[PDB]
Amino acid sequence: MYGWWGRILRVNLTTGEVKVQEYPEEVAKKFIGGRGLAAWILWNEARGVEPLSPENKLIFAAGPFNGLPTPSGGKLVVAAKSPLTGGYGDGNLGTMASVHLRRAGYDALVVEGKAKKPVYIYIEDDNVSILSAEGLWGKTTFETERELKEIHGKNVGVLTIGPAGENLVKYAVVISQEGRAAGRPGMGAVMGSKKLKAVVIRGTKEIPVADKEELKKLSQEAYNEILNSPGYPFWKRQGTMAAVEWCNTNYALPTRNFSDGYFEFARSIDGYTMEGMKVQQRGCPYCNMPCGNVVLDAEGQESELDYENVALLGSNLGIGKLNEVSVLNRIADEMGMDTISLGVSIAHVMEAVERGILKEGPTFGDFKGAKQLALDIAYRKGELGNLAAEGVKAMAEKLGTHDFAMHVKGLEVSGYNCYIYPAMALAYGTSAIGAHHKEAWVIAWEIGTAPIEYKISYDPIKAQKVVELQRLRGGLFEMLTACRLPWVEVGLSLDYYPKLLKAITGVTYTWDDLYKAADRVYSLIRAYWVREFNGKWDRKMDYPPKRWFTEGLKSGPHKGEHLDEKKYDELLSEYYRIRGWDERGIPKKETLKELDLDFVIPELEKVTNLE
Amino acid sequence: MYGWWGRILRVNLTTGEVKVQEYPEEVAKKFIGGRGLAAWILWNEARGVEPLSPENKLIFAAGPFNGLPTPSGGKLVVAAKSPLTGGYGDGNLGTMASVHLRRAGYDALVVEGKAKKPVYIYIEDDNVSILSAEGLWGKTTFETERELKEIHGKNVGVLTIGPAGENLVKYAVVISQEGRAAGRPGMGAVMGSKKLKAVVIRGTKEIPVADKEELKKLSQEAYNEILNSPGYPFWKRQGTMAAVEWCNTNYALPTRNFSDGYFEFARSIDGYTMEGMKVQQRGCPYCNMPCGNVVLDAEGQESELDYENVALLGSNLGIGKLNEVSVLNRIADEMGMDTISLGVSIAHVMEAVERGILKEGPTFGDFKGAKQLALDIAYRKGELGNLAAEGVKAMAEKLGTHDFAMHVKGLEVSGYNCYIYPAMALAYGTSAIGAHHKEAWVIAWEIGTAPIEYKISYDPIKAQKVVELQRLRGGLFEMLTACRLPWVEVGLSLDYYPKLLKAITGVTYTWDDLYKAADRVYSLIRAYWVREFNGKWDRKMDYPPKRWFTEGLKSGPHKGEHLDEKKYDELLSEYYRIRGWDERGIPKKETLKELDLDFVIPELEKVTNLE
Ligand SMILES: O=C(O)CCCC(=O)O
Ligand SMILES: O=C(O)CCCC(=O)O
Ligand code: SF4
Ligand code: SF4
Ligand SMILES: [Ca+2]
Ligand SMILES: [Ca+2]
Repeated sequence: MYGWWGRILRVNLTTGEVKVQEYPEEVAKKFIGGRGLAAWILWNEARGVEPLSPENKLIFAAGPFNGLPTPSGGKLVVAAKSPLTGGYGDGNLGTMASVHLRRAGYDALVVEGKAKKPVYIYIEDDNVSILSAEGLWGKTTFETERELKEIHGKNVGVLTIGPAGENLVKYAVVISQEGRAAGRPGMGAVMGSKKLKAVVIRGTKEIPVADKEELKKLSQEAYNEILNSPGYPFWKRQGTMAAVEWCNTNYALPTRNFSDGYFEFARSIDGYTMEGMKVQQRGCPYCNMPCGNVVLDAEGQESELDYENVALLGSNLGIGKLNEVSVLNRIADEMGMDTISLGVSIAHVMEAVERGILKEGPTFGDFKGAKQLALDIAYRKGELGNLAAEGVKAMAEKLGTHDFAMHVKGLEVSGYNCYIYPAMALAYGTSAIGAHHKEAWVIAWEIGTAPIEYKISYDPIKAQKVVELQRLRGGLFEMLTACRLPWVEVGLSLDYYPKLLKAITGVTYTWDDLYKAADRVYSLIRAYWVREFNGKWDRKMDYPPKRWFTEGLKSGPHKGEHLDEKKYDELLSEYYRIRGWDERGIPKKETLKELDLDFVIPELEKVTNLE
Repeated sequence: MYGWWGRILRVNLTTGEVKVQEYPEEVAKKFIGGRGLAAWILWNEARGVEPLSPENKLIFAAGPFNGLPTPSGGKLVVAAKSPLTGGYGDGNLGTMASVHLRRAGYDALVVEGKAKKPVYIYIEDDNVSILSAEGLWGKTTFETERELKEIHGKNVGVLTIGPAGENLVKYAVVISQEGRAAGRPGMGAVMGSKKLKAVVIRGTKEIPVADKEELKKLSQEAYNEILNSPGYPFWKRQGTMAAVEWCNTNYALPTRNFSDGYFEFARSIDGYTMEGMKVQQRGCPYCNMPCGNVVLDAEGQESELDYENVALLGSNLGIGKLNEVSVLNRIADEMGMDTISLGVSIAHVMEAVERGILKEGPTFGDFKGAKQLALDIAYRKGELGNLAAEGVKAMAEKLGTHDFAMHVKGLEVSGYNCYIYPAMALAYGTSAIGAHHKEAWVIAWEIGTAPIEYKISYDPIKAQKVVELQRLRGGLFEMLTACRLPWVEVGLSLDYYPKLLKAITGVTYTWDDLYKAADRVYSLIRAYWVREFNGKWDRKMDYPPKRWFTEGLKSGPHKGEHLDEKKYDELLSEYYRIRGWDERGIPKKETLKELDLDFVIPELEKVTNLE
């Protein structure tokens, strides 16, 4: 067996039992890795479990690309049943832990149970142990990783959670190297519910490879294709930050709880303001086009900036100064919570406060009051902070404000306002983990321009586009698992991936093999959702926030414009038609059979009727 | 089996293998523990090994008294074939690591082999792992323990080495809780040769006790006896620091490399001075008469003072200010090196400079120069720091300065000058592990007074009092293992020890049983020494330094007075007669049998002729 090890590391924090599970090579070929392997595990071992209970499974999954020198192939998926959405959840993050876990001899690490006291998992090749992390509990993500490296060395990958993960904030995440995050859907809350403060990994093994020479040829070429791409220079300069100006110009910039797609102070928080505030640039393992742009915030501290971070904590909050948005950004990072869901919950609170619904709380443009709430959420302090720490869906039900609750399936909407973008909106509505642009960032295509550098329409081909993209971004790249930006941003030929896959594993994968493998994962995940919800499911699940229907842009040539229900409903049906799902968004027995997901039928039939 | 677990933890740094060896109940009954158990182990497992080679065994041996609430019973022994002496070496220190080791289900821990990189041993009950310490190597013992506690919490026992151990300074020791130390013969240099930086222990298990009620009552009774003894108030004030004045009053205070027994500036480095420089008081686990007195040094740094540290690093160096001696004290502690051997090796250099044998180096009184040499020794900087790091015996061989080399068997002499004290001289000459006062601090009885508050004679009864003292100090107390000071200083009845042992292990030990056990340990160790010295051995190995025979006190009414070789030789013969040894200091066959050491005879018989 090449590329894959065929081994999964298992740790039971309740019994302290540690073992290695071997899985069949055909499971490897079938799901490839990352989100593929993660969905397989959660389907079998996370049936009906309470998201914050010890029975839920915290999965750290890499793919055949990880552990090896591959173009930006230092990513890693973190999956578990989501405490926020209640369905399947996962996220991705770059980290040397990805490299170590795999050189250590594992394709994945599954964690179950819950320790009696704060602990952290230590892995050094075959030497794996559960140690006390009692002295760490309470410390930021930055400090925890720092102290751990001060004991074990620099040659390690470290995953940690901040006070927000410990306090179980629904959108808490897992951090690494003061900047990389993963698990918007509560993966950090799960890691916290298990009394797991961190994971430290070091691996020195040689990962078996089918064609060593071709792996080197391909990698060198792909690396050089990046270096020589026309978009490399501007990418190096602004990274994902270039989307601020791009979204504003196109009215896709979330402003004041997505009330508008235009922000008057966008200049004071864009890639050009960022550029003049930069003091350092970091990146993920094996990446030659780093985009972890570090600036200094209004308090002299370092903040690693990303577009979604700034849009959600900046324009979305009505804050027009980047060094102040940078302060909030850093907090989210050390407290260990999702910048996106955190910004949407705060933005939600500001609107509600302004509407007279909430009596105490910050308003838009209120940096200080926003900074106090971000911290109050991190430590669940007081009534207001504890509520917002539950997310907008939960918060909405309590405050009775479904009106301006920007989420889909329970996950807060990303940094793209879609009042006039059917495809991107469909993208958000159909995301396998909930509202996210992860799997399908189609607004760029739908518009015709890209940050690296209009008449609405619900054309059926858009649903086809959203599906093709999801195969690549929500499928291939999440199973490899490598970075999509090289391809997305600087245009690296995708033809490199099936070839690298064949060089590493020895197995030929055609593009159809991949779309199928990708579609298999999408349906299995959709099935997991349905089963967990006990059959209570239908198309509305796949609907975008209702605000994009009842109101429209508040300024610009498209003022007043929004999305149309009837036409969106058809776009979706078309989507379901392509995927092979009924008008409830549930996969059909024929489709599941097609994708080798037969074993899923008996389980779903017990909760609803299949077609 | 009660009291003892009959279990020994084995860690092989080389192969990483970790197991638990079960040892008989007669072996426990026979050797009781601590030093007893360590000698049995070293005899069998460290046969012909290089003290600094991977084959050497690093032992952390506890005893029936450890892990349980026994009066000042938080001690622990550290043993291994000595790098400085080449014979059996060991030390003792008070540390929570003594309690936690036993509460984890082990009587002792035996490290063997050598890690391929800086590592530390982690123990939490049955969970034992060899972790990376690459980020710790190079840091002071103080910093190492603080950092590990910041990770695993305060509720643990940590044992560490400083750069002196790391660099293999021959008199390198193991440190704990900033101040507590063990292993003068270079236990720290053995820990370092294994690339072992520390040991973190935590125990929660409940130890099997034959009579739980008796143990309680006996202990409650022992503590009160301590609390009410007349010497308690003063002991709380000066600890062992009261020995400076008393030693100066008796011409026993080592001054300028043992050149004299009186120091004109003894007052500014005495217990009353210390008393007015005290900012904190610490102690070992389970002791109600703490004696770790903390002063602020010349540099404002906390320093834990003990008589021996101040005597060999102060008056012995000719340094008369206590805040300056404390500085050298702290350095010893944080670098991980025995204050005694460090001070004697330095004084030796100082005397060597003054006499012009050495062209460079500090002189008596030169604090700045002594501090620099001390730091140069720990880091082995320069020809001088390097030579001095070898100890006076080796240094002397190099400089040809055998005349003022204050050691016996390679181990440097303690803080008691014996120009006119035949018993104490015999104590140093026969100390099992080489020159030390641990096993026989007879000088107080020989004078008729003690610090807690003269005619030279060689009465053969002096050889008896030494053996008697050794049975208790170098035996019982190193086997239990508990602190001897509550008995020595405040006078707690020695009758609690046989009853407590009985209440713990269930066995009834009579004082003759104990005297026999201690004697077994003594003949075994001598056996070890002779065997490892390849039969090359004679009575001179038990002789005190030449200086005390060919020179005398330089001041006071005893001016000019010294020791008579002939009359000492006679005292040694009485010692050998009592112990049942030949005129060569080697145990006699009938003696070995008598002590159940028959298995020693065939082995020694291979290197010399027995009697
Ligand atoms: O700006 C973003 O958040 C998305 C970057 C492009 C991509 O999602 O691949
Ligand atoms: O002052 C010392 O160093 C010795 C204290 C008494 C003893 O050794 O038991
Ligand atoms: S492009 Fe950015 S996110 Fe992707 S691997 Fe490189 S540094 Fe990481
Ligand atoms: S008397 Fe001193 S050395 Fe003995 S146990 Fe107490 S604090 Fe420790
Ligand atoms: Ca980031
Ligand atoms: Ca001390």
